[PDB]
Amino acid sequence: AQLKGSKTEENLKYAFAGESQANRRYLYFASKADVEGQNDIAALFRSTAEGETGHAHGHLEYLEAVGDPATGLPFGTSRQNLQSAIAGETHEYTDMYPGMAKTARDEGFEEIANWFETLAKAERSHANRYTKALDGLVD
Amino acid sequence: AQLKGSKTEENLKYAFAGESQANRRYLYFASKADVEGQNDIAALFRSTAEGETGHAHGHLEYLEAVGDPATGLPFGTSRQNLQSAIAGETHEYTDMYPGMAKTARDEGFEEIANWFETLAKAERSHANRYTKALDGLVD
Ligand SMILES: [Fe+3]
Ligand SMILES: [Fe+3]
Ligand SMILES: [Fe+3]
Ligand SMILES: [Fe+3]
Repeated sequence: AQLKGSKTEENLKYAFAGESQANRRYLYFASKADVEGQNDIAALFRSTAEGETGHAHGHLEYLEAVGDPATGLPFGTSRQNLQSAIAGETHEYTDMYPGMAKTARDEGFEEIANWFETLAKAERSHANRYTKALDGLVD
Repeated sequence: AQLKGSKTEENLKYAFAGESQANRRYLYFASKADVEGQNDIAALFRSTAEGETGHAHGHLEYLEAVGDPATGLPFGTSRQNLQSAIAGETHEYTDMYPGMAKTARDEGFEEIANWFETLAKAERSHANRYTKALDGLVD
């Protein structure tokens, strides 16, 4: 049984995306509870969120055998990880966010379009900072 | 312009999924850098990860207008957030992870099948604990 090409590979990718989003959603919910004064519920969202971190990183460990789910590229060492991050960030600022910005403007969501443009610029900053770190990597 | 049904809705959901995964991936990479001794790189993966948290939560905020990407339910208040988390967790432990476990076992990935079964049990625990919290909520 080779993981590359299997249904189990696409399920690990899907579950990794879901666990990742669950951690994000639960911390967002924790902050809503914070403001409401629901400190016990905020603590519970935070603790559950740690569980989803453990789940997501377990999925990622299995996916080391087949590649980074965001890029298809090898990950593992810091050199590989920086390489995969630069490629993903480059996709985000040259393709994904500008194209989402265009569609938002075309559909009449001007503020959301400016938000996608703000994020394209941020991901370009991320990309260039990771590239600088890769240039300085001594491994 | 109505966000519900637009291409911009689907793009917010996709970008939220992407930003969520980026934070998880970058923290994973930070831990790899930790063990290698690449502390400057680890610090950069963590700082960048904070940016991806900010991005994902900005996407979620726009999605308040159409519903939780995991469930379709409204979100915002702790009462709503708990109900959505419960519905999502219930799908995970009754349908998603048991189904992935079966596919993995059938494909020859016994360890991954057991992992999916561990996670089914874990999400059931989360679902029940959130339900307890929802019954205790005073708002
Ligand atoms: Fe989980
Ligand atoms: Fe980024
Ligand atoms: Fe980002
Ligand atoms: Fe959970």
